[PDB]
Amino acid sequence: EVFKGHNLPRLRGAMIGPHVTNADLLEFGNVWKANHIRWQLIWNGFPHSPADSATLDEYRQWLDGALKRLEAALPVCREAGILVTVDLHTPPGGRNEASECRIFHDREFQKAFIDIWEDIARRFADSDVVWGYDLVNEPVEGMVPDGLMNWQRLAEETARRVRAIDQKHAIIIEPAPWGSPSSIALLDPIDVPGVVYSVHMYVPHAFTHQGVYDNPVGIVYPGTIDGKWYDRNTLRKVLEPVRRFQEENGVHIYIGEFSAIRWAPADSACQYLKDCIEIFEEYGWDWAYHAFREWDGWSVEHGPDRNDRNRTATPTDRALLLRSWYAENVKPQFS
Repeated sequence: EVFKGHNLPRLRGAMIGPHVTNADLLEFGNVWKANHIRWQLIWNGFPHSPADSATLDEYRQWLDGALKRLEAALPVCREAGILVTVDLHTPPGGRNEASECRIFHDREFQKAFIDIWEDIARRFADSDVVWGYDLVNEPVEGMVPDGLMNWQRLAEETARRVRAIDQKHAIIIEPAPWGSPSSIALLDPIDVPGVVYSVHMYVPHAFTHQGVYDNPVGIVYPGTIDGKWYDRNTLRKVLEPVRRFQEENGVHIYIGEFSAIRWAPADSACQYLKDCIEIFEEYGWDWAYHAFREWDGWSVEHGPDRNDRNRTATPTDRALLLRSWYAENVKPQFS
């Protein structure tokens, strides 16, 4: 009775990078047994991008090329037995210095967001490979000027417009700010059919992003982190608002991203991923691991040493964990 927008027991897969090859996709679906990818429409980087200073014309040209490749990859995903999340990872206008989206600050970019989503929905309305439309990656509002919509309202309006065009696909809404688990309590369920809610799981940052940016390394999990005990029970507490939202509203949950950096000490990253997945599975949440063949920091084909960028000779524990879960997947059946 709860809307998922697919007829499988569960979607389990990964984020891919924008330069993913057809061979990569076929391997991931047919050999790794993933039944799902999140396709990031990303302009170089996140949270900072050339989009941040690009004109709307420049942005639309970039996005046109990104969509062209997505469109060409869908037949490959069909052959690989993969359903696709279309993620607008870099929205029109990009973000200011504080990583706040211009779609909340500028009338032109706010209007463009809606217009662009109408075009994407029109393009993919009939696709049986597309599962859902993740309207914007990790929205961050900052101050919203009088006369512009905040995320609650913009998500509602954009979802209405997409649903007018597309009678089949899930509309995937992440809470603001940051698509964080804690942010889901700030979102009211939107009054549009066929909506799925999504968060990203990287809590605690000090652990999952150790040795990224200027975060120190050597942070063990389980263990004391940010002065607090972290284990599977702590992760359950982090995700409790999401579980509450799911149960109280009778809605489906999708984890669009989760990870731990590969060079976390010992088996820390593997245990974090295991604990995350176990919780997601208990609650019946679909999920995408971040990421398959993207930045090697998040790669399960790369090893424990931050200074070694080479693939490992033999499977990592993280790769074996993911494949043990993908082995439970049912493949989509296409006409």
